[PDB]
Amino acid sequence: SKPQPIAAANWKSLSELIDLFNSTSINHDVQCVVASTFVHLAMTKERLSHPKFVIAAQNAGNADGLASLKDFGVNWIVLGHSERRWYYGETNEIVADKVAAAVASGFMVIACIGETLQERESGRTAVVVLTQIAAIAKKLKKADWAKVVIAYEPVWAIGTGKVATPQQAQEAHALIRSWVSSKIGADVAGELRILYGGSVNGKNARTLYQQRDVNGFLVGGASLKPEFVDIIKATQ
Repeated sequence: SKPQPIAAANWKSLSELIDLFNSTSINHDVQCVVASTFVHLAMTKERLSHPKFVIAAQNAGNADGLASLKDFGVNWIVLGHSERRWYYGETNEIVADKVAAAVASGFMVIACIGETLQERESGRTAVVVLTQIAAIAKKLKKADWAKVVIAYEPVWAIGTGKVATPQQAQEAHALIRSWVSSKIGADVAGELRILYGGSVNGKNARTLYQQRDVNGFLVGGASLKPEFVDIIKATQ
């Protein structure tokens, strides 16, 4: 069956939100995550209190970086986000290096991966995707898998208002999951969370969650809205 769902907020007034969250009742087992920017990290660190919520940093690579975050008491990290890869020019190899560094340092990690409008049109989604992951996996250990979460988000669906169809997410999630099953393990694979990210809103969410291989979400825009709750609520 499904592993624990995950609803993660990617924070690209906030306190009015944490207030909401904080006063919200989450009945089921789901792990909530609010990734924030270094600036709001302290805010969020104090204000956020819902026992079902954690905070995660963003592309905080470095040895010392890692250490302080931890020390600061930050245990989750978002790595390989399109922003990173695009504006910062991080390569799969680079992404992987960071992921492996996070993991060795105890972080829980959300490694992001996903294909462009172009790569998609050309029908190169599996190549691309398998490739991204095979870069990370190569640096991991079967054991390390216990700390990694994969976020699948088609670049063209990020903030464009263009969600994948439940079939596209499913299909992709499925291949991700199959490659892991085969290459890593079946046991690694079946315990693995593969989130969908890319234009998720409290409206489309349920339909997305329902797919066999979707384990949650990674939400930018609607995670700045009160509907983030409707979002978390769908992971049930």
